[PDB]
Amino acid sequence: SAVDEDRKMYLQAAIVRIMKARKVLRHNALIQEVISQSRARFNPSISMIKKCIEVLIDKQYIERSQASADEYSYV
Amino acid sequence: ECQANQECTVAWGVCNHAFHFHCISRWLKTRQVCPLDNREWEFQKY
Amino acid sequence: GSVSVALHPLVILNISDHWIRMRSQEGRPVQVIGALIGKQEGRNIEVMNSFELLSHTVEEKIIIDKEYYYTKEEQFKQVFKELEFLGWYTTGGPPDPSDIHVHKQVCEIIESPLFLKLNPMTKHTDLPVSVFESVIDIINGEATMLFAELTYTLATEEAERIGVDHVARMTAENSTVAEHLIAQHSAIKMLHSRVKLILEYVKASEAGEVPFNHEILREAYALCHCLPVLSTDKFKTDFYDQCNDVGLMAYLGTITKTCNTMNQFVNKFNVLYDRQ
Amino acid sequence: HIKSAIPHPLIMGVIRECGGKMHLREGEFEKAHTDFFEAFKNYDESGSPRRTTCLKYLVLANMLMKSGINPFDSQEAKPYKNDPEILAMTNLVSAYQNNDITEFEKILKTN
Amino acid sequence: IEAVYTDIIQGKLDQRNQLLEVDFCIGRDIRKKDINNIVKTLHEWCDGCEAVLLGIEQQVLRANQYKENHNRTQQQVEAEVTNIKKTLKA
Amino acid sequence: MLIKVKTLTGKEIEIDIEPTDKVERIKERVEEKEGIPPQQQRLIYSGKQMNDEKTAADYKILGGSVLHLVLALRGG
Amino acid sequence: IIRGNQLQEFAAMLMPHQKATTADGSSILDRAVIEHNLLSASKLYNNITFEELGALLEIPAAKAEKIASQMITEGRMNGFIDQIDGIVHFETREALPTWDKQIQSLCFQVNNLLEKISQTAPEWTAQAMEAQMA
Amino acid sequence: GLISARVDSHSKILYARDVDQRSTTFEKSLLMGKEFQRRAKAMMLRAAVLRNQIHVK
Amino acid sequence: AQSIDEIYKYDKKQQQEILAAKPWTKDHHYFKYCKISALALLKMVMHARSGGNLAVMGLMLGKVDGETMIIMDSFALPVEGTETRVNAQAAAYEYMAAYIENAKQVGRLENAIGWYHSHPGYGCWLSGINVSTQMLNQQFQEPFVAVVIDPTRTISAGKVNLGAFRTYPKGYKPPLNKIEDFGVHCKQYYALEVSYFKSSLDRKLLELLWNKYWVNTLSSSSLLTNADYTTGQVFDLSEKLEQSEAQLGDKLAKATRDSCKTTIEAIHGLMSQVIKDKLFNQINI
Amino acid sequence: LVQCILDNTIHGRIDQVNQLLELDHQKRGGARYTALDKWTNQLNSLNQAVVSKLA
Ligand SMILES: [Zn+2]
Ligand SMILES: [Zn+2]
Repeated sequence: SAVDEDRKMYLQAAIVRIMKARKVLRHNALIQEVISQSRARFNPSISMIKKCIEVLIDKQYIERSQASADEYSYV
Repeated sequence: ECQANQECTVAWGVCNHAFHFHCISRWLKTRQVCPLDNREWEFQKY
Repeated sequence: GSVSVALHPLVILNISDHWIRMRSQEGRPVQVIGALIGKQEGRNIEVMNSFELLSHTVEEKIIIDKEYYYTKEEQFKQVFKELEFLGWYTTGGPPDPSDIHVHKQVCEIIESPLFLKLNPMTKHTDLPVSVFESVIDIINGEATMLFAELTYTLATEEAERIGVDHVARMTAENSTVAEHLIAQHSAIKMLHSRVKLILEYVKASEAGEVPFNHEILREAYALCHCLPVLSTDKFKTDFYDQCNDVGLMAYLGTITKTCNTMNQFVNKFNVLYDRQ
Repeated sequence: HIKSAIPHPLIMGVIRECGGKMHLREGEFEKAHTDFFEAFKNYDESGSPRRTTCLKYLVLANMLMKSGINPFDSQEAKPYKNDPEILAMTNLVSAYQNNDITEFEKILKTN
Repeated sequence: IEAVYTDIIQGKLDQRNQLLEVDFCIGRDIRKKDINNIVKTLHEWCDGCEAVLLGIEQQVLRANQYKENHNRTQQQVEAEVTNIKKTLKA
Repeated sequence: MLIKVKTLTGKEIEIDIEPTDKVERIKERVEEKEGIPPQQQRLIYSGKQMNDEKTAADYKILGGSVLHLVLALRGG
Repeated sequence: IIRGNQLQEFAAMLMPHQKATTADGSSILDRAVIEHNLLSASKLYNNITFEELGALLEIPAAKAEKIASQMITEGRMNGFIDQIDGIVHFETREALPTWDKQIQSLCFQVNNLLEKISQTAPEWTAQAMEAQMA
Repeated sequence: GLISARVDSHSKILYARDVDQRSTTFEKSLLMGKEFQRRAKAMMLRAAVLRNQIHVK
Repeated sequence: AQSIDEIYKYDKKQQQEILAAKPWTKDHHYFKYCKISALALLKMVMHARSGGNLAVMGLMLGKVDGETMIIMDSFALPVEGTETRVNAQAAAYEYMAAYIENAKQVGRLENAIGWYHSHPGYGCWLSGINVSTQMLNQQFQEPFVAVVIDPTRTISAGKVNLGAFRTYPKGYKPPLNKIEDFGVHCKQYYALEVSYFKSSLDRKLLELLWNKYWVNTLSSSSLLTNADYTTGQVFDLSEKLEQSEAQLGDKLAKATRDSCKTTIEAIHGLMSQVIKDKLFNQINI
Repeated sequence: LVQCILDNTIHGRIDQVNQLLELDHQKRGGARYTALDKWTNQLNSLNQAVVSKLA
């Protein structure tokens, strides 16, 4: 599905840009900001956002904080 | 809030409570729980 | 007026920096030539940027190094897409035969190159910065083309205007108080000029000079009635509040400076009269 | 301490009601509110008699924690808003939130 | 209030101090006998502007003189100390 | 032949290798003497990035014809 | 400020449910107009007493204060209430910012006057600028 | 200093005094400046007497 | 003139001496000042705004004087970067190799001094990759500085928003307000104090083209717009003085300089107020 | 009112003699004065430190 790949790439780019903008955030705040940014083109799905967050964590774009697992930091 | 000064949609939770997206966004910046059931808030559906 | 020209507050900065760099390198002011580039939206010639140009002096004439122009053009075309050749700039006095000689070479690149003269030593009626265009005269025989001066506008975007506003608000071996007072002087001079012009108009319309307008005279009367500005007792208390606040700050700063000076004096006294 | 159980929604009603009652007695209204909400949810999912008693307690706990947010705004509590045994409580909330002493005292005196 | 509505004057009413504060008022009719008042007021404004400019120039000159004196004293002290350092290396 | 490699900041390094010398030995010698990773260096001659084509034959190198050493520049 | 005399015709064309009172004898129209008059008077007054505020609003002395305090605590208008003096204060100007505003207005007046002079006698303005520059 | 108040013994009323931050800041700064000037003018004299190596034997 | 005509006179003897001494190899906290020219600042701002929300970057030209990095010019690399990442794969390197030679031809004697880079909407700081690139550039080109400019924040706030940073070398072992403004690598680099300078002719034409904002200055009325900034400077200066007296048992000189600057700006505001009162309030009685 | 003021819920004080409640619509930007007080205290401490070094 071309639209699924386009949405996944848009969500990953939005997450990376937001994480650079804040340099630290919470899970709910990150999801809210991603939704508010990507609502222009489509309605995001929370499962896809979480999958993109996980795949960016694996790609060493962002990391989970040692103190709290619900906090993300840009690296 | 958009009524007094301006896309407004619904934002459901894991409890399926369906608050306004902007209202729950404003609520979440102060409290981490759902307004109704007072449980930990997790986003679902939009 | 033939073609209209739009100018940005970057070309002038580039030309001034080039001139000062060459003056510092050679120890004395020298003549510099550069290339003006920008957009050609039909009737408007928008000069956006500029780069230094290589020129060689032979006897007394100047020849533009064309190969350097082509290399720099191919170099900058991959950074500024919608920016092509527009003309050339030179710092100096009036348009002299050397300038027209250089234009005779520049004109083989584009149909009508611009010329932008920057004169820092202007004490006459003409504006220090000026824009010229080559005009092919219809005189029979050996027709020497003329150089016609064209006016320029002050079009500026909001962002760049805000940027230059910020760079002008900030200050800084010139004394800081001298610079601040000169900045105030520049604005009081403009206010004085406007008020003097209005006063001269009123004086002229008084007896016989200019046919007076009732509306303008009434507005001038209102302007005169607008003074003094806020001569109330409440203002005269807040003003002295501000004066005393700044005076206390000045007293504390003076105490700090004297503390530093006495620290230095004590240090030197201890390292000279060191007694154990 | 049990976090790996799948019990009937009557056991989770009884224990959650007990927790809400003990939180109310101790003074932790914030915990009593969520405990009573969970108990009422479980009782409404399965049951009937002990249903419009945890709703009253949930209303009281919500009113005891500086109020805000109507308890009868969720899916579960909304149908029972007009219940004869809950009409007094929903009127008490409607007077408490959007505060007015006259309506609150009138509802108290009438009931 | 009804005069404020017509926009001839703009201002506010202070009941506590029993005052009317006027920010702006239109210029009423000026006859051909009080134009000299306009000339005098504008001349006084120009004189004040000239005096302020002269004072600013005088203060700029004084500040520049003070800065140049401080720099000259600093450089003279520097020259003297390096001279004493040179003659002390015998 | 004597190359006069130079960085854009003005640092100049002079190197003397043979006009016909195997590239591998010089590469190993520079990475063993100065330890310069090849992953970030870029060698530019006459404004062209050098590739693995023929060397010292088409180019008329004469006394270090300004070989530019550029480091990797990435950001974001 | 809207007096009631110009609202008698408006009250006739209102639909019946819009003509209902608020359990105190005053209908919807002559409560919205009361709030509008009070808000508009907040702009014409630095402060006003309760008696005078009720004199121009036809509300006698007390419901004037009640409505004034109700328009506050909601952000609908700015100001505070000194009940001891019986005075509502709307907006206070802090002298120096007022001085700034008046100086700016004076400069704008100067600029407008010069523009009018230039557009009235352009030749005289040009010759005067030339003489001034010298 | 436990209670910032003033007793009025005529009408027997305990009023609360309000410290004027501006006035107290000004007076504290002026007193500090006076103390600084006195200390510095004493230190200058001490430097003068130590440079002369003046002491009581 | 003369003294203010300096900084534009470029000499090679001093540059060679400071480049051969390499005093930064011992003191890692060497450079503390970044003196950027007006032309470089303007070119940086326009280039950063030209890319919109896509990241763009370029080089710098300049020199070193003592413990100060002087920036006199800016580049414009032909880089096509994404909305959050710029690469400079193969065209930027050849472009910057050719531009230096082309500038040598016309008379630009300044060499490369660092790189500037745009952060479209995420402040001014060095990320992990920025820190890595800057530390590599410092390890192999010792005099270097990394400048980051935010175009969108500059346009929104109406003020120039850029910073200059230098990384610590790897292995440099030696509170909570430095983790949101900067990245997780905030301890791997330090921020140079950034100051701007212009020339005599530039200020001449700037004051010459200053003919529409006299009303703004005649009613600017500082000490009210910069009251919060002034009290911030004052309560930072109190802590600076506390540190200086703790050192006493030169920090005191720096604290005195900061106090002098704050006091001088306050007296400048008071002078503006006095001039305005003389201009507008002492006329017509 | 006493209970609410003691709880920092109401910013005001009570006139017992006049039976009044005076609210706290006050406390403008006086951080400048606290900053100046800190400056004065640091200056006094630096005075005592510098003057008493040796002489
Ligand atoms: Zn909304
Ligand atoms: Zn919920």
